Amino acid sequence: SGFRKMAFPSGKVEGCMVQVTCGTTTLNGLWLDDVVYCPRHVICTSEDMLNPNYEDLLIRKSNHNFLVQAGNVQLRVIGHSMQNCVLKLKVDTANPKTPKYKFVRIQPGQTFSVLACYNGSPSGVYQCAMRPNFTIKGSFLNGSCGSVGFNIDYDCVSFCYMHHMELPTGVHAGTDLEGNFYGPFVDRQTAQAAGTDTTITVNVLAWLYAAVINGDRWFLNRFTTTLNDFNLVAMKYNYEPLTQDHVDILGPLSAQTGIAVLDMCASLKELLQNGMNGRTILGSALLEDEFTPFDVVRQC
Amino acid sequence: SGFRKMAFPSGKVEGCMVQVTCGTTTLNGLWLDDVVYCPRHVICTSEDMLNPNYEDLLIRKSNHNFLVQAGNVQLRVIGHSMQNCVLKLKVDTANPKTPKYKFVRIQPGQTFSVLACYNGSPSGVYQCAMRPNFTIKGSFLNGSCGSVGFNIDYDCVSFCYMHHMELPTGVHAGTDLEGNFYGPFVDRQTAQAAGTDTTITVNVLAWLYAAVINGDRWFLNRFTTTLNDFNLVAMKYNYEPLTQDHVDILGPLSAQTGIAVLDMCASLKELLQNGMNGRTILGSALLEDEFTPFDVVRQCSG
Ligand SMILES: *C(=N)N1Cc2cc(F)ccc2OCCCN(C(=O)COc2ccc(Cl)cc2Cl)[C@@H](Cc2ccccc2)C(=O)N1C
Ligand SMILES: *C(=N)N1Cc2cc(F)ccc2OCCCN(C(=O)COc2ccc(Cl)cc2Cl)[C@@H](Cc2ccccc2)C(=O)N1C
Ligand SMILES: [Cl-]
Ligand SMILES: [Cl-]
Repeated sequence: SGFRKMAFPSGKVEGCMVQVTCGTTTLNGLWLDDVVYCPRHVICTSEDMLNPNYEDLLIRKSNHNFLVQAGNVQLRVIGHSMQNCVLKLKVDTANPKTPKYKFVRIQPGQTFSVLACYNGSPSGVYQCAMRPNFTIKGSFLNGSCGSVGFNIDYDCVSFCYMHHMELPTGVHAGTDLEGNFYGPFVDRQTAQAAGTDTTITVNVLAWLYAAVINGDRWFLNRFTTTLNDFNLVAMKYNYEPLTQDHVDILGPLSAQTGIAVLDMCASLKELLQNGMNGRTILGSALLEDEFTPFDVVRQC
Repeated sequence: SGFRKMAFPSGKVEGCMVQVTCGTTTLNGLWLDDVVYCPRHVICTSEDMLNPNYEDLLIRKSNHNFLVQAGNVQLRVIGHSMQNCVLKLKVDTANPKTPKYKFVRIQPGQTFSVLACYNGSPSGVYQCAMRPNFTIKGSFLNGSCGSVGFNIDYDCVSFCYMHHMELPTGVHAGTDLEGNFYGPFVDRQTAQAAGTDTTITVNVLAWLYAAVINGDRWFLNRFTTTLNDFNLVAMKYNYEPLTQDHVDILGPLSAQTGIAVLDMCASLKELLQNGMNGRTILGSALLEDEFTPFDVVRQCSG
């Protein structure tokens, strides 16, 4: 029993983290097979950063301008290219610790583990949700760029995020492993801000199921609701609308507990309309939205 | 920037987890050098757990009754002994992935990372505090006994917890890696309950500093207070008392922020009397007490 914001075991990713230095920048790289992936802004000087021409800059670099250090070993760079905002450094040695892996692009609302690293050295692990506004609320210090987010499928690591950017507001943005940003952000130090964030409604529901599974049920009620009535209320609190896809995804929790999705939606509808009254759920005074339906199943 | 409940990277522990079976029980063992540590209650049937005589039961087991599997390779057990409430199984092979480690006993209020496992397979990692009642609020499923808690000090893994028990309350109890329980719990299936918990005051203040470092500062107040003053209020609210030792360990945070510890205690006293008024701190509507001062320094410095 019990319920925790739990990350995936990070050992398979720790074995892939290396230190990448170009010019005056040191940050993290992800060594898989014979390639090291890292943010392409590593090739910029802090003056270049407002309007860098990355193609022109990369052409002007040589392999020997990149220092890749695997703990205590120095990896010879023998090629380099760009895919969108990700720099790919070909090295002369395959990483023997390379796990089975996939590159995946996730959707807002989905969660993943972040291995925060500093100058190639793993520092800590935590669970993140991709917010509806395409940011994450992470924890990073200098040298953390190139840290990655991942999920694990039994044996296979799905890499879904690489850390690039901290906005002046303190929110974090980054790319998938194809170098495409999540959200409308660009890797230039121009004025940028994230859209209005919203609550991940399907995750709140999932967590309410986790609460029932743990015996917490003061918030249940005799009412059921329609998806349109629920969504009219949700929009008034900046909650994402619920779709029938969300309802299906909740299906397993609905069966495991005997509480229909739209019966549980009425519980959330009531909590939003009337509030919590200084009661808590799974130890929280606020509604939690960083557990997907799958996270709750996995843990419960 | 940012602030998260972050665990230590778990890879050094993942390489030590193995599966242990005895009789009708499968759970986890910790494979270090040529010994596998696991809960002694692995030798018990459900009926034994009503009143187990561990010494009699262990006598009657042979090395071949212990099936230890490291991934898909089986390890030969060559001796077994009991150390308090943990079994030590001697195997014929040293673990090649043994990290630099030590065994340590922590104090309530201290935090550690938990690598939750299922029958030898790492499943997830999260950060816990040892509560003042010597329980931990964990997340475990069947086959999770023998999962361990740990901290990492640069290269060195400090093992501090092994999971044994889930209380009717849904909270968790276990031992250090020497086999001694944290708290007044026993590995017998008898009525047990977690005593009164309390809030870890020095940790709450650590988190208020984290919040200041991250821009949240509405709760900073004009006022200021003394230790005895604050400790009076604290106890009325089931907050642990604040010692001059706690003031010292907050010293780095106070020095980095320019807010004296007793100044911040004034803010905490106000929050306790007046609540947050629908405001939040670091996105919490409640006061968080599972970050130690070291945790904040580590994550908000390096
Ligand atoms: C990654 N290693 N880092 C360093 C770092 C770490 C940290 F915890 C906080 C900030 C920080 O970098 C400081 C500035 C560089 N930076 C940014 O993302 C800053 O971005 C912006 C700042 C100001 C304004 Cl007006 C707009 C923006 Cl977008 C990145 C590199 C980068 C810069 C600009 C765009 C994209 C990436 C960075 O080095 N980091 C986060
Ligand atoms: C560890 N592998 N497990 C299994 C397990 C996992 C889980 F997520 C939830 C329960 C559970 O164990 C079921 C019962 C065995 N158990 C207990 O801790 C139960 O403890 C108690 C039950 C009833 C009463 Cl009145 C008091 C207690 Cl404390 C342990 C083994 C154990 C039994 C009894 C005392 C201490 C340890 C167990 O196998 N586990 C948690
Ligand atoms: Cl809260
Ligand atoms: Cl024997």
